[PDB]
Amino acid sequence: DGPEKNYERTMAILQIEAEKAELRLKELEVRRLMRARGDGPWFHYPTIDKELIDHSPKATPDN
Amino acid sequence: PGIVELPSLEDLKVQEVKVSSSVLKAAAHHYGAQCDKPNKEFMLCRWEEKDPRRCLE
Repeated sequence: DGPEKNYERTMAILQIEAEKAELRLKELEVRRLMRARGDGPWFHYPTIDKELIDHSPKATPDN
Repeated sequence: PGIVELPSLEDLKVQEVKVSSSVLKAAAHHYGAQCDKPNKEFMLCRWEEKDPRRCLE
């Protein structure tokens, strides 16, 4: 292979590995904030579904 | 965390119906027919307000 092909092939390799590296660090930071604050799709632990509540008038009036 | 409002004793003072349950049961069928309006108004208020203090009148 010529030096240019190897040279520019290396730039292509470096670009991909640097884009993967930046995303790996961002993912760790995003996971740090999602887990600590609970305001994202991840670490979304379930709470009771309010569709289970019955709102029909009850036998007594205070409820 | 905040005191609970209560009506005054004079606010709760009314002329009660002092007849026994057998008297009520004997008159219940006619009583439901003749007094349905204020009765249903009061029941509608209780199930809406969910508050005995908001239905005294």
